[PDB]
Amino acid sequence: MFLISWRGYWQELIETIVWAHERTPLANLVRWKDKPVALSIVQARLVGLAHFTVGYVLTYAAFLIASTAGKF
Amino acid sequence: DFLVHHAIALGLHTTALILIKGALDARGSKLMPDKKDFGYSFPCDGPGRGGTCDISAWDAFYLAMFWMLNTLG
Amino acid sequence: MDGLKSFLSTAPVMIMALLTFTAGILIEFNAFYPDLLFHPCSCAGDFLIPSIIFLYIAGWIGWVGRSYLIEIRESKNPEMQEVVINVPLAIKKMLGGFLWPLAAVGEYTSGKLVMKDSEIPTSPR
Amino acid sequence: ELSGQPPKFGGSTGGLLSKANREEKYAITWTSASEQVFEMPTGGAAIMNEGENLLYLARKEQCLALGTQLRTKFKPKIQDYKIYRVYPSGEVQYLHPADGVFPEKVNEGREAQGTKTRRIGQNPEPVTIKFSGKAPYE
Amino acid sequence: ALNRGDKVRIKRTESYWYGDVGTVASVEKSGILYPVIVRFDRVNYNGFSGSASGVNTNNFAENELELV
Amino acid sequence: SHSVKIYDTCIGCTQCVRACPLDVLEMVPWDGCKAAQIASSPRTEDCVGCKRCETACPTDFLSIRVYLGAETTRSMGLAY
Amino acid sequence: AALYTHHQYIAGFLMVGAFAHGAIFFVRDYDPVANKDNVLARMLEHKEALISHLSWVSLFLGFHTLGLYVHND
Amino acid sequence: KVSVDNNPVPTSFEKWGKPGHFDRTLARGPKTTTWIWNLHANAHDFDSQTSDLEDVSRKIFSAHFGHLAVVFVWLSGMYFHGAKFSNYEGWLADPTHIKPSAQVVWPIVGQGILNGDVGGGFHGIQITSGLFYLWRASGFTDSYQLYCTAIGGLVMAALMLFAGWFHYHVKAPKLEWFQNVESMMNHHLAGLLGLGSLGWAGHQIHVSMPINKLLDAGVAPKDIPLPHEFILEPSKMAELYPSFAQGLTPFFTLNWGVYSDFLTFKGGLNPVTGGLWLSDTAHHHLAIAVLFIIAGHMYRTNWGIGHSMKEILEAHKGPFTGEGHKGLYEILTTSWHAQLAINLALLGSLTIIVAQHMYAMPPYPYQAIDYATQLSLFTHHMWIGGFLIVGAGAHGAIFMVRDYDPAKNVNNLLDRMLRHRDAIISHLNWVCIFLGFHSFGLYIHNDTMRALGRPQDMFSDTAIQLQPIFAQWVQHLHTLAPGATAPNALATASYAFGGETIAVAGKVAMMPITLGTADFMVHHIHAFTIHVTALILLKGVLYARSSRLVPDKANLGFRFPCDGPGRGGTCQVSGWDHVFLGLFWMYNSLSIVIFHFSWKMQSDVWGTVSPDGSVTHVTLGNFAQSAITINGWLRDFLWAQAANVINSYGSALSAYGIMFLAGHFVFAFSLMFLFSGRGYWQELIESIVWAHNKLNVAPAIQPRALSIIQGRAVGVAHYLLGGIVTTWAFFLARSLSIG
Ligand code: CLA
Ligand code: CLA
Ligand code: CLA
Ligand code: CLA
Ligand SMILES: CCCCCCCCCCCCCCCC(=O)OC[C@H](COP(=O)(O)OC[C@@H](O)CO)OC(=O)CCCCCCCCCCCCCCC
Ligand SMILES: CC1=C(/C=C/C(C)=C/C=C/C(C)=C/C=C\C=C(C)\C=C\C=C(C)\C=C\C2=C(C)CCCC2(C)C)C(C)(C)CCC1
Ligand code: SF4
Repeated sequence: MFLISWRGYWQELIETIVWAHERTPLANLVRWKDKPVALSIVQARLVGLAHFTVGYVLTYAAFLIASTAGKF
Repeated sequence: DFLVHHAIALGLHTTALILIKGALDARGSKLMPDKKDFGYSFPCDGPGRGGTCDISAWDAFYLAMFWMLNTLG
Repeated sequence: MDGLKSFLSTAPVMIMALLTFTAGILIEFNAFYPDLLFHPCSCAGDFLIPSIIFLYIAGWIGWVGRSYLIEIRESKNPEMQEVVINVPLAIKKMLGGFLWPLAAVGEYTSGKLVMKDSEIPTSPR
Repeated sequence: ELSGQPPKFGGSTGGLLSKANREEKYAITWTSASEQVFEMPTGGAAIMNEGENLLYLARKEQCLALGTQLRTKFKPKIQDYKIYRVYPSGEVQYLHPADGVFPEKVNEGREAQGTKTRRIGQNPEPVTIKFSGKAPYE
Repeated sequence: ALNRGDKVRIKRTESYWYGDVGTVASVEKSGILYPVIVRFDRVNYNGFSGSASGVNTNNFAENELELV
Repeated sequence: SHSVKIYDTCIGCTQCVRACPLDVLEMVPWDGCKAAQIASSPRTEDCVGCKRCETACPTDFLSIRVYLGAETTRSMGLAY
Repeated sequence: AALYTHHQYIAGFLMVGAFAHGAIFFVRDYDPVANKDNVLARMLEHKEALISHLSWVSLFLGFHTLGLYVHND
Repeated sequence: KVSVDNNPVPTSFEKWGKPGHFDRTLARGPKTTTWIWNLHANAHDFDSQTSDLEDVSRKIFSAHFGHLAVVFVWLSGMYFHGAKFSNYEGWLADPTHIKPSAQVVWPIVGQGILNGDVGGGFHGIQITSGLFYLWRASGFTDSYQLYCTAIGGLVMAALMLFAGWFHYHVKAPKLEWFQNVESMMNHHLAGLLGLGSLGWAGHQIHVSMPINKLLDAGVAPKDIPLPHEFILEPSKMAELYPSFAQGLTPFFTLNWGVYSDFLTFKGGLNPVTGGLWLSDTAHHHLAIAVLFIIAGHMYRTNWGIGHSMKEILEAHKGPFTGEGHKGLYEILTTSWHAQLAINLALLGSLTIIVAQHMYAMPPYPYQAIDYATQLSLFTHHMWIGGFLIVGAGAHGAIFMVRDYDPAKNVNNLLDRMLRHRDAIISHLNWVCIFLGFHSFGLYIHNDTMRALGRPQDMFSDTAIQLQPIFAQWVQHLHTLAPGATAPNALATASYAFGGETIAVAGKVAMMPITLGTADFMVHHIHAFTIHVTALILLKGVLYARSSRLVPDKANLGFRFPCDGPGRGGTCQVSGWDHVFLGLFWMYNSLSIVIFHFSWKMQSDVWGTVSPDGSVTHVTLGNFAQSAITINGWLRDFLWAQAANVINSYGSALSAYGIMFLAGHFVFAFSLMFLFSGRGYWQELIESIVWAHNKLNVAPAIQPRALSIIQGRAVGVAHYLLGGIVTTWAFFLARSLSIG
C-alpha cells in the first residue's frame, strides 16, 4: 500500500475526514492539537519498505522453523 | 548447484550496482548536478525535467533493499 | 511506395524473415551433434560444442547496426532515419554481414572503433 | 473597512473551517461589468454580482486560483482583483498586486532578494559549512 | 571572441552538454554576463514529464568554451 | 518556510513568476542580462514548493531553485 | 538452519548499510581538494565506466541464468 | 433529419508514412524515445487532436465500424475453428462422454503433448468457451453449417470495414445528425434489441427447438433432417408441437394459449439436457421482443408523437435538489465522455449480471456438467464487467476535467453534489472502514481464536454464527413461488434457491445453494471490496477539477503525475491516478468473488451423484467450516487445489503448469515499476549511454526513462496481467482435473 499508492491521494482523503470531525457534533468537542496530514513522500517509502521487510523475514522464518522442526 | 550460484552472483552484482551507483551519483548527475546541496535524503525535485522521483541516494538504498532481501531469499 | 515506406518502419517483418530460414536450414538441421564429445583437452573435453559461432552472428548484426546509426548521422536526417529505416543503410550493412566482422577488423585497426574520451560527455563527479 | 457584495451562492462544504476563525483567512475583491457564472475553488459554481464583489477563502492559493481564472476565463478579462489576508484580530494585510503592478511585469522600486551573485553550480561544498546551521545556498 | 557558426566544446560542468559539442549561434548585447548563444544537435531533459523533446539552445560565457 | 534562490544565469523570461500559484516571485531591474530584469523571491513565507517555477525556466540548468525547508501551515497547503 | 539463515540476514543488512553510509560520505564529508587526484576521487571521475560495466555483468548473468532455468522448465 | 458533408477527407497513403501527424507536437519529429510512447497513447485521444466536435464524432463513428469488423473476424475465427479444427460432430454424437476440443497444436519442439486425449479419438486442447454447448442450442448439426457461418463473418467484417471508410471519407454525418438522441434511442430500443429478440425467437422456434427435441430422443445428428426441411414440410413441424394444425391466426385472433405446446413456462431445466427449456427461451424472447418494440415508441421524432427527454428531465425538480436534472440533457448531447461514462457503468454492471445468471440458470445443453466451462464463463464475464466499471470512473472524471461547464450547470443535480463532495467521500470513507473491520476483522478473530484453541468463540455455524436471515428468507420465497406467486410457472426459475437436486450423467447440474455464516462473511467481504473500489473511483471524479490541496487541478489536466513535492507531497491527485489505484481494487475485489465462486460450487454444489441420489462434493463440504479463516483459504483452497497445476508437468495440462509460473513472473516484474521512479532510472541510463558515446554507438533518438505516468501505467498493466494469468491457469488446471 505504502509502496504503490502515493501521497497526494491520501492527503485529499484526510481533509474530508478533517471536515467530518469539525462538523460532527459532540465530536468537535475534541479538537486535535496536531493537524492531521498524510505521511511524507520519503516516509511512505520508508514505512512501505519496513513492512515489506518485516513480512519478508517473519514469513520465511515461520516456514523455516515449522518445516524443519515439524520434519526434522 | 551450478545455477543457484550464478543466480546469487546476479543477486550480489545487481545489489552492488544500485548501492554503488547511488553512492557515486550522490553528489550529482547530469539530471541533478547540485544533488549535494539537497543532502542525502530528499523527496525528489518535482515533475520538472521529465520527472525526478526516487532520484536521491536515500532512494538508492531503498531500491537496493528489495534486492538484498531477494538475494537472501 | 509511400504506403510501403510506412510498412517499412514496421520492424517485425524481420521476424517473418527468420521463420523463412526453415526452407534451407531445416533440411540440414537433423539431430546435429558433430564432435560435441571429442576434444583433446587432455581428458574430458566434451564442453567443445559450437559456442563460438554465436560470436560471429552477434558481430555481423552489431557492427552493421552501428554502421546504420553512423552512416545515418552523416545525412543529418536524425528523426527520419530513426523512425523509418532507410533502405540504403539496412541493405548495405546487413548485406555485408559476412564481411562485416572483416570490415570491423579494419575499423578496429584504423582506430575507427573507439571514439575519444575527451570528446565523450562526462557527468559531474 | 473596504468591502463588496458576497457572490450569490447556495453554499458548499469545500469552504472555510476552524482555521478561518482561529489562525487566518484570506479575502478577495473584484469588480465585474455584469453578473456571470464563475467556478468556485471550493467546488461548484457561483455568480458574481455586477460591480464590487467580496469573497473569503481559506488559503492564499485558492484566491490566486480564482484570480487567474478571472483574468483568463472571461471575455472582459477581469484583472481588477485584489487579495487580502485578514486575521481574527481584525488586522487586514494587502498581498496581491503587491506594490501595484502584477509581478509578471518589472516595476521600479522592488528590492531584489533571493538573488545570487553566483552560478548555481558554484555553490560551496557541504563539507565547507560543516556543523553550521547554514546550508550551501546561504 | 567567437564567431557565428563556429563549432564549440563546452567546459561549464553542470551543463547537460558539458563535454559535448555545440554550435555558436550568436553573440549578444556587448556587455553582458552570458552573451554566447549556443545551439545543440540533441535536446536536454528540460520539460514536464511526457515532453517529446527539450531545449536546443542556451547562453554560455566566453571563458567556459573551447573552439573546434 | 521553504527557500527560493535566483542565480546569475537567468535571462529574464519571466516564465517562473507567472507560473507560481501563490505569488512568491516577481521581476526586478537588473543589468546582467539582455531582458534587463531578474527574478526575485520576496514572499517565500507563502511558497509551498510545487516547483512549477523550476519547470518553466529554460536555462541549461535552472536559474531559479527551490530548496525545501521547515514546514508551516502555509507551506503545506493546509486549508484547516 | 535458523542460526545460518539468521546470520546471513544480519550480514545482508550490514552490507547495505555499509554502502548507504558510503553514499552519505560523498554527500556530506567528501572534500575534492583534500582527495584531489587520489584513488578516492578518481572513482567519481569514471563513475559511468564503473556503472556501465556493473550493469553489463548483471545483464549477462540475468539473461542466461534465467534463460537456462526457463529452458529446462 | 439527415445531414452530411461529401468527401470531407481525401484518401491518401501519405499520412501512413508520417507517424504522429495527428498531433502538432509529434508531427515535427522524434528527438527522444518518449515521442514513441506518446504516439501510441495519444492515438485514440481524438479530443486532443481536434476541438471540432463534428470532426471527432465522425472519427468515432468510423472507429466503431472498424471495431465491429475485427470482432467479426474474431467471431468468424471461432466458427471456422469449430468447422475444420474441431471434434464437434464427434461431440454431438456422444455429448456426455466426449470433451469439447478445438485448436490443434502443431507437433514441434515437443509441444504436441498439449494435444491431450479428449475422447472420440481426437487429440487437441480442451476448450472452456462453451462453444459446443452454444452450437447445439443454436441448431448446428454439421461442420458445413459452421463453415458457412465463418464465411458470413468475413463478409460482414469486410462490410463493416467498408462502412467505416465510407462514413468518414465519402459521406460523413453532420454534428446535427449524431445529436438525434431521441430518434437514435427509438431504433436501438426497437430495431436492434426489439427485432433482434424477435428475429432470434423465429430461429429458435423454426430451427433450434425442433432439432434439439430430437437430440433428447437421441435420434443422432445425421438422421435428423436439415433445419430448412422443417419449413418445407410443415407436417414435420406439426408432428412435434401439435399446435401447428391451426398455425397462424390464433396469433391474429388472440388465441395464443394454443401455442402453449411450444411456448411454455416450465421454468426449470430439461433433465436430459441440463439446460434451460428452449420452449421457454423462445416464448421469452418473443415477450422481450414485443416489449422492446413498444419501448421504442416513447421518444419525440418527426411525427410529433412521443417525448422530449429535455422536457422530462427538466420537469424533475425537488426540494432537496434545487433545479434538478436541468442541463443534463445538454451535457449528454455534447460530451462523448459523459455518455461513455454512463454506458460503461451499466454495460460493465450488466456483464456481471450475465455471469451471476448464467451459472444458476444454465441456458445451454450439458453446460452445467462441464464445471470448467461453468467456472470459465463465470469468472470471464466477471472480469470484463469489472474492467468496464473502472473505465466508468475514468471517463466519469475526464468529463469533469474537459467538458464540464459551470455556466451550463448551476444549482442542478450535477453542481449541487459537487458542492458537498466532502460530505460524500467522508461517509463513503467511513462505510469502507466499517465494512473493513466488520468483514475482514471477523476472519482475524477466527484465525486467532482457532490457534488459541478456542473454537467455541470463533464465528461458525457450529459455534456462534451470523446467519443471513434475509437471503435465506428470500430463497424460501423463490422456492415456494410456483403454484402461488407464479401460478403459470411450473417449477422455480433456479434450483439454486431450493428444490430437487438436478443431475445429468453422474454429475450435479444445479442444486440448492444453502447459505450459512461462512457465506454471510464473504458476502460482507464483497460489499467491503466493492465500496472501496467505488470510493477510489468516485473520489476521483468529484475531486478531478479541484481540492483544498490543489484548487487549480482542472488546469493541470486529467492525466498528470503530480504537482511537485510541495504541500507535503502531491503525487497522484489527478483523476488518472484515481483510475490507477481503482484498478488494483477492482482486481482485489473480483479475485475474492471468483474465489468465492470456485470453492463454494466445488465444496457445496458440484460433485458426483450416485443413482440413489446422494451427492459427493469434490471438496466434501469443507467450505462452511474452513472458509471462515484465512489459513483455511490458504490451505483448503489454495494449497489444496493448486496441486493440480503444479503437478501438470508431463501431461496435456503442462501448459497451465508453466503458465502458472509465467503469471508469477510478470507479477513480480510489475513491482519493479510500481516501487521505483524514473529519477533513479534516468541516472542509470546516463552511465549506460556513456558506454555508447565511448564506442560511437549512441542512438539519435536519445534514450529517456519512461514518464512517471507510463511508469505507473506499465506497473498496473503487468500486475493485473500476471495476477490473472496465475488465476487463469490455476482455475483451468483445477477445473479440468476435477470434471
Ligand atoms: C544459444 C543461445 C543464446 C542466446 C539466445 C544468447 C543471447 C544473448 N547473449 Mg549469449 N552466448 C551464447 C549463446 C546465446 N546468447 C554462447 C553459446 C556463448 C559462449 C561464447 C555466448 C556468449 C555471450 C557473451 C560474452 C555475451 C552474450 C550476450 C548476450 C545478450 C546480448 C547480445 C545480443 O544478442 O544482442 C545483439 C548484438 C549486439 C548488441 C552486438 C554484439 C554484442 C556482443 C554479444 C559482444 C560481441 C561479441 C564479442 C566477440 C565477445 C565479447 C567480448 C568478451 C571477451 C567479453 C543476449 C541476451 C551479451 C550480454 O549478455 O550482455 C549483457 C554478452 O556480452 N553472450
Ligand atoms: C522478477 C521481476 C524482475 C525482473 C525480471 C527484473 C530484471 C532486472 N532488473 Mg529489477 N527490480 C525488481 C524486479 C525485477 N527486476 C523489483 C521488484 C525491484 C524493486 C523496485 C527491482 C529494482 C531494480 C533496480 C534498482 C535495478 C534493477 C535492475 C534489473 C536488470 C538487471 C540486469 C539483469 O539482471 O539481467 C537481464 C534482464 C532480465 C533478466 C530481465 C529480462 C526479462 C525477459 C524475460 C527477457 C525477454 C524479453 C521478452 C521476450 C519480451 C516479450 C514481452 C512481450 C510479450 C511484451 C534486469 C532487467 C538493474 C538494472 O537496471 O540493470 C542495469 C537496476 O539497477 N531492478
Ligand atoms: C485503405 C484505404 C485508406 C487510406 C489510404 C486511408 C487514409 C487515411 N485515413 Mg482512413 N479509414 C479506412 C481506409 C483508409 N484510410 C478504413 C477502411 C476505415 C474504417 C476502419 C478508416 C477510418 C479512418 C478514421 C476515423 C480516420 C482515418 C484517417 C485517415 C488519414 C490519417 C490516418 C492514417 O493514415 O494513419 C494510419 C493508421 C492506421 C493504418 C491504423 C492501423 C491500426 C489498426 C490495428 C487498424 C484497426 C484494425 C482495422 C480496422 C482492421 C484490420 C484487420 C482486418 C482487415 C481483418 C489518412 C488520409 C484519420 C484522419 O482523417 O486524419 C486526421 C481519421 O481520423 N481513417
Ligand atoms: C468502451 C470502450 C472504450 C473506448 C472507446 C475508450 C477510449 C479512450 N480511452 Mg478508455 N478505458 C476503458 C474503455 C474505453 N476507452 C475501460 C474499460 C477502462 C478501464 C481500464 C479505460 C481506462 C482509460 C484510462 C486511464 C485512459 C483511457 C483513455 C482513452 C482515450 C485514449 C486511449 C488511448 O490512447 O489508447 C492507447 C492504448 C494503449 C497505449 C495500449 C496500452 C496497453 C494495454 C491496454 C494493455 C493490454 C493488455 C493485453 C491485452 C494483454 C497482454 C498481452 C501481451 C503479453 C501481448 C480514448 C478516448 C485515456 C485518455 O482519456 O486520455 C487522457 C486515458 O487516460 N481509458
Ligand atoms: C441492514 C442495514 C440497515 C438497514 C436500515 C434501512 C436503511 C435504508 C436506506 C435508506 C436510503 C435513504 C435514501 C434517501 C432518500 C432520498 O433520495 O431523499 C430525497 C432526496 C432528493 O429528493 P427530491 O425531493 O430532490 O427529488 C426530486 C428531484 O430530486 C428529482 O430528482 O435525495 C437526497 O436528499 C440525497 C440523499 C442520498 C442519501 C444517501 C444514501 C446512501 C445509500 C444508503 C442506503 C444503502 C442501502 C443499499 C441499497 C442502496
Ligand atoms: C450467426 C452469425 C451470422 C449470421 C446471422 C444471420 C444470417 C442471421 C440472421 C438473421 C435473420 C434472418 C433475421 C430475420 C428476420 C426478421 C425479423 C426480425 C422480422 C420482423 C418483423 C416484424 C416485427 C413485422 C411483423 C409484421 C407485423 C406485426 C404487421 C404486418 C405483418 C408483418 C410481418 C410486417 C453472421 C455470419 C452474419 C456473422 C456471425 C454470426
Ligand atoms: S512524483 Fe517523484 S516528483 Fe512528481 S511528485 Fe510524486 S514525487 Fe515529488
